[PDB]
Amino acid sequence: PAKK
Amino acid sequence: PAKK
Amino acid sequence: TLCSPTEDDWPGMFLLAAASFTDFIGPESATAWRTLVPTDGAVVVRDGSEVVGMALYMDLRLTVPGEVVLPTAGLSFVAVAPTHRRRGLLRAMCAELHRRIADSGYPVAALHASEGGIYGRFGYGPATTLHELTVDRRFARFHADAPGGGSSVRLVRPTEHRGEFEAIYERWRQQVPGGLLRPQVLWDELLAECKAAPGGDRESFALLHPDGYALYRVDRTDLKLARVSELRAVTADAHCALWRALIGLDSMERISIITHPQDPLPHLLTDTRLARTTWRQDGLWLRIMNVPAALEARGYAHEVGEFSTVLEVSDGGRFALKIGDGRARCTPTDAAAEIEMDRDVLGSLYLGAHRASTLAAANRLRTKDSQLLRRLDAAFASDVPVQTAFEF
Amino acid sequence: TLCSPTEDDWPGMFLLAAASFTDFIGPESATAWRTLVPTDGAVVVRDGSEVVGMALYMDLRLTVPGEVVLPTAGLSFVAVAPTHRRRGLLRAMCAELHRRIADSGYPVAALHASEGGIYGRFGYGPATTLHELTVDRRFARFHADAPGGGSSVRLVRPTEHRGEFEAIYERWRQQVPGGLLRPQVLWDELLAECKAAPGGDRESFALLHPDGYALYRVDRTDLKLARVSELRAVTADAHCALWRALIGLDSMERISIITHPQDPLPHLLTDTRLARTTWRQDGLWLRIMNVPAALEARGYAHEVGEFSTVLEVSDGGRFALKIGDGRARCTPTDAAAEIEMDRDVLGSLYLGAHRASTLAAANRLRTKDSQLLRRLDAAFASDVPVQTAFEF
Amino acid sequence: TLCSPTEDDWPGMFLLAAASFTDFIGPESATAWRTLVPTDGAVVVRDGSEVVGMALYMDLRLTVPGEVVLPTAGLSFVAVAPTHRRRGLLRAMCAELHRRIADSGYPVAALHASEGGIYGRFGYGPATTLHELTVDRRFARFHADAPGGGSSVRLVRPTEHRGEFEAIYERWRQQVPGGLLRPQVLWDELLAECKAGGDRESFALLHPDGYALYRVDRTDLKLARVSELRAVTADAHCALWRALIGLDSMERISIITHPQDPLPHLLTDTRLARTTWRQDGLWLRIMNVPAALEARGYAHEVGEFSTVLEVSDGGRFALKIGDGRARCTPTDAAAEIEMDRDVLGSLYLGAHRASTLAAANRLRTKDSQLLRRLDAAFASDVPVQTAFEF
Amino acid sequence: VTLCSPTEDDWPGMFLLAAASFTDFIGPESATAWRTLVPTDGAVVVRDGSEVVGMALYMDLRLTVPGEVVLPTAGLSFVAVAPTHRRRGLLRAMCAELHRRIADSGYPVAALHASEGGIYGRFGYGPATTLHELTVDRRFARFHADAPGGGGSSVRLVRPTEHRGEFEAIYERWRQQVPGGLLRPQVLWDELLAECKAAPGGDRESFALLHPDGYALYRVDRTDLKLARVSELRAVTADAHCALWRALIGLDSMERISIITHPQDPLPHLLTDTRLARTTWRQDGLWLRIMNVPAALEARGYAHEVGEFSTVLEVSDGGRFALKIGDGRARCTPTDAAAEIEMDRDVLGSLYLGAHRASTLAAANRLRTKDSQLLRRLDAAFASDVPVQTAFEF
Repeated sequence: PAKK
Repeated sequence: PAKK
Repeated sequence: TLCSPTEDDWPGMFLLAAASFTDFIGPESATAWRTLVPTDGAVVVRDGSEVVGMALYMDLRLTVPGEVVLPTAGLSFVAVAPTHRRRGLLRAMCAELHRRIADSGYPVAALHASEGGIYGRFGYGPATTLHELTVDRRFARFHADAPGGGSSVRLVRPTEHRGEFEAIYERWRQQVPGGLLRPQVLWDELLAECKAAPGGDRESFALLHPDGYALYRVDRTDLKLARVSELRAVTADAHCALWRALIGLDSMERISIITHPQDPLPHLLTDTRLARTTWRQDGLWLRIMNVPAALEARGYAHEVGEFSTVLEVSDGGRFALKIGDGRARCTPTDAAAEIEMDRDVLGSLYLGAHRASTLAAANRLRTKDSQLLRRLDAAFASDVPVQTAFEF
Repeated sequence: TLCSPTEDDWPGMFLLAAASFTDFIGPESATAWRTLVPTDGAVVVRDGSEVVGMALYMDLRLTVPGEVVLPTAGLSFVAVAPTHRRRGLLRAMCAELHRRIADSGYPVAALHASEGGIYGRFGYGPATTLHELTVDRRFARFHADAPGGGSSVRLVRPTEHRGEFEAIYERWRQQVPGGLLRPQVLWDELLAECKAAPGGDRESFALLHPDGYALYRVDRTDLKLARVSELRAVTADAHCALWRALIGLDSMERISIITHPQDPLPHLLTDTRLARTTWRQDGLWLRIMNVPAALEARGYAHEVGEFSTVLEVSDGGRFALKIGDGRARCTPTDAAAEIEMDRDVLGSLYLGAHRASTLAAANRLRTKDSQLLRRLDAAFASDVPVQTAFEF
Repeated sequence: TLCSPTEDDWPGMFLLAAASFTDFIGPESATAWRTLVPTDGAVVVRDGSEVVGMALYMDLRLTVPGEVVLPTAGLSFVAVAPTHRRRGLLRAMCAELHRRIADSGYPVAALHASEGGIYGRFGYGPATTLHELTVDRRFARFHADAPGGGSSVRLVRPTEHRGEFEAIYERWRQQVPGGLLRPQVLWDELLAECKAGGDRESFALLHPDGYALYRVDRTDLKLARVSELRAVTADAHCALWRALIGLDSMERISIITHPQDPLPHLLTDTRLARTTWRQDGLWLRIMNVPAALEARGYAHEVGEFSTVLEVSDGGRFALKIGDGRARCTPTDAAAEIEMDRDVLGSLYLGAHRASTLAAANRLRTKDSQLLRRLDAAFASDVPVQTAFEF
Repeated sequence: VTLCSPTEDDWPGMFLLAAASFTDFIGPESATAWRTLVPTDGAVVVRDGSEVVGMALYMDLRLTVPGEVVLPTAGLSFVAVAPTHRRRGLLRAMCAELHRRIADSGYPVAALHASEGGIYGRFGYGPATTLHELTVDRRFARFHADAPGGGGSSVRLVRPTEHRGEFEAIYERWRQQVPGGLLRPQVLWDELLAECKAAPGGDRESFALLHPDGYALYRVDRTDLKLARVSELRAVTADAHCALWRALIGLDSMERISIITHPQDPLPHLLTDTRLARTTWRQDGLWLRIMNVPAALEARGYAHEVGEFSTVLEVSDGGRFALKIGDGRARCTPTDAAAEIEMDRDVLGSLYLGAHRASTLAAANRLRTKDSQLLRRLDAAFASDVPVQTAFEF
């Protein structure tokens, strides 16, 4: 769900 | 693996 | 009319079975399992005439925590014809059998479920968890910390080494909660499954260790998959060594097994994620028949402190419970309840698969004292992880 | 050469990101998350020139058992270019950052993994479990025992009710182990995801309760599936009421959610099996930086008795540990070890996801006294079930 | 709780719509569709506040056998919030609209179903039948008997030839049982959809007596979905299919059409036109039983007969049919035929035979000759088609 | 390459051709049973020069047609050309000879089941019946209040082989009162009840649901363990039909029940949700070719509902016939008078049982006529009161  |  | 079947009723029963169960072992196989059914341990419903409903229990021996072995009525072969459905036949049959189970002094009764929504009402709760792990064995490299970084494991024909599998399994079931005694007639049938079937299942192979074994075979559709049907390990050495061997099958891409949530295989590898959990489902279902006999016989955690309470089973009386020094005294009472639950909820708790806090959060067991809730989790927790023996 | 990036290095970093991460939020989004990175909390490796490797930690606040909140370095954005692979760049980058994390006084550091086989060597162990439940809502009938047999749940546009979701989540994270503080910049980005994307994701809807909420949307390929992205529940009432509403979506066949192993939803229904577990995976990974600071700060079970021991971290010193009355005193020592484990194994234990007996059975933590093994299971067990907050 | 929506309630209704319907047209489009809903044609249920239940009917004009045009209440946009379901909200809303629809003087009401099991209790029966044909066009060769074996069909951009589709459709809907009038706001919304990351560009095959609106499918790039084929003459129908089978790019052509479509018989292999999918289309509730039966045309072939028809909770009537007309007048005399209100809906357009319904006991009668006569009388000369979803 | 009727030595070679040309080839043992239905000179073979490279034959069948009338029928089957001798003229030569014999033998109609829908039109065969697969998701299936038999149920679960007599009596009644119905001789009942046992790793065991006035043969699908395929559902009364479906829908083990039935099956209207009975497949069933037009049209029953009317009908390359339908029967004799109605021989085949309307065929231009009132009367007349069904594949 986010960033990496 | 068996019966029912 | 409802009654115990005569010899003549068995032909009819097998027809109903064949129409009801797609995995129906067959008339000749079922005759072996019918030796495990005790006198008046089976009921039929005739049409006023042909059989239209049936059920039975077998005489099993379930191992429970603290290595104690209870007699258990193994509910099986339960069916109602599509013509006589929604008519009261299952309710009348599942009572009566429970009358006979309770009269014969079985503290517990157990089953494996065809649908998870039928059995809760009759006081059966999910007691063990099945847990399919599938390993891509091309990437599976073991941890430095794993045991055994000559090999004691052997690749053999399962039928040629029956007696060694019995001795290993007998050890296994006695120490592991959820273990079942496997009588001679069930080994007869298991070793008969190992042979190559005509245009169906492939040939079974065995990996044999002194403290353990694995039964496996290549999947019929997926030729690069090896389905491990049964891994019995008494030591951690055996467990590791058997999986080292299984991952050594250079033919296969994947190895799959139906095992338990605390199987240590992911921690044996460098990458924990390579042992993907592909399928979860409820295994063994328990209905506690005699509440104080079942609870007293079970072992409990020494670690938790001494504590007393009063437990109510919904339409199943009310019981004083004192747990301390890893054992419980449980007696009937009319004193007020501190904890309330349906009979199935006690089943789920009993082998320690499901926590009482999780069940309480769903309002399936009610209690006011939160400190008493935490003590149930700790007390009913199992030291040895819970496993599922075999389907019946 | 290895160094802290200047402003000029960010363009380059975003290129590497875009080439490395398929789910790369994007240059403008990432600028929001870059406010969470502290001064000298990010490292780059230049080619003697263009950037060829990077890594960083963000300043998070992890809730641990006993409702205590530790500062946590959130490892993220870690990549090495395919041109400079297998060259020592990750090892040099993952040290240094750990030097900076330890120098800034973070008792713990945490991450989410892209592969499960890369992180174990750097002292990161799986600390939470992700657990996808998929419910066929056409059959889902609730248990009589479930709460709420007017409705307090509301169907609303998520963007119109930001402040209510913050207050609910702030409550949630503080009481649940594994909870993370969600700063304002992350809500900015979360509510920006709710809007309908041009030919991609559909519009998000919200089910709002005073004690909880659910964020969900219909899946792009499977129109009969509703993917619940985020369910935050502070009371059991909210949890039940939110799922009553979700199962009331008469449009859908299936409702799926990524939740935790002790989610009580299966026990809310008549048929436990209708809430099929479709996917298991490791969520949050922990590396304990300061062992006594981390263990002392954590809460422990009152239920287990008082006990003392000496714990060795493989290349990470050796510590006296006394646990009693639900709290621990942990100090460095040269005394002999009764328990030995790699640094990652302590991570897995810390939030109470993985039992020490399971890890010991894999020989990942070694100890002679079996009674000391059982006491670790009980002590490190979490009262409140462990949950995974959000990916970073 | 139950009351007609004000101007402030529509923001709430579209939130309920978008949550209830994945294929929700959107706020901008739903405002155009709202011009067909009359004053006091919609109801809302508010929580007491936010709207948690809705329903409405549109003013439609449905074409029935004998080329007769009936005013018709087009039920749509019916939705109950997932929080307030199983709570009598739908039942309350439906009864109020049927009160309004009846008192307004509509002989029939109609709708398109999201599920088949909900609507039978409210008096609605499946009237038309949807029928998807999929032709493997690589093997498609026309019969020697096929009409028209320079071409009169042109390949065109749909937005450039609106007036021609209106003219062709207006002809079509007037002469076919199941045909609906299409007002200007639905042509606006149809020609808005033609322009192209999702759906591909829609093209048109234009004949003077027919048209075909088609587009290539987003996933299957070797399939062309004919969204709408309207043909007035047989020459048009065949000329349009020759052109469709002309599409070299595609392997398959698919269309949602009716059971009596003559495409199989146009080809040398009838089996090449595979009926992939079948479903009910338009559902009918007859509001006024005598008004509906007398307005309808019947088969001339059947000789005159007189009977007594009862609808379960909808009156008893002396039914005299003869010379392709019916008289339907009140009576207390012994009933010869009995059925629920939805059963008549399914008979009305002539898709379902009364024999088939009688075999499932949905209509009871002890006279088998009367059963045969009903089949023959209620059968539609022109085959029954489905106009458009609303 | 010479065409001739096969001797006893030629059948081994025919079975080689069969096995190569038909994946679903019943086998030598079964084919020898079916061959009892092939009369003297019912078969023809083509040899290279030696070995057989082409074959065709017909069986002595009895087809029920509207008004419960049973016509002798030539069941065309076993038709195959070797892959080495295609696009040569062999099939044309063989089918020309059989139709010559069928005509001399006095069959009013010939009939077959197709392997492709584009081969048989040019030999005068048109699709006469329609096959219709319904698939009920029985978990959601709930019966309507109006449905019959909503006390003890009259349906019994039985082994098919144990109650042979009961299925023969029911089927014999069924086929006589239903259009498209075929006589099932003993040899076919032998082969049908031989199939119902369990096979070695192949088809699963068949079971039966028996009613006094109806029966249902079903078995679980080998790949889909949650699907029961109903191979054959014969029911005389409407009570028998519903009772059998209540039992089928009572199969708690299964998710879905499928059946190959006919378009006017009242099953969907038996449920509260008609849409649950999903028609998953639709194909042409029995194909007919009218051999003798007067004997065929006169022998059939017609709708009483339409009034009396007369016309002249031309079959493209098969003469021309005056026709007079009225009061259920019809008179038809050959004539030279100008045709009012024209059609190819296969189009008469399709109309005959009443599956396809003349309006539909006319809209396609497969039959031509100027008088639209005559067109409306054709539909009405040729339409069947009792719905058309498909008996068994041959």
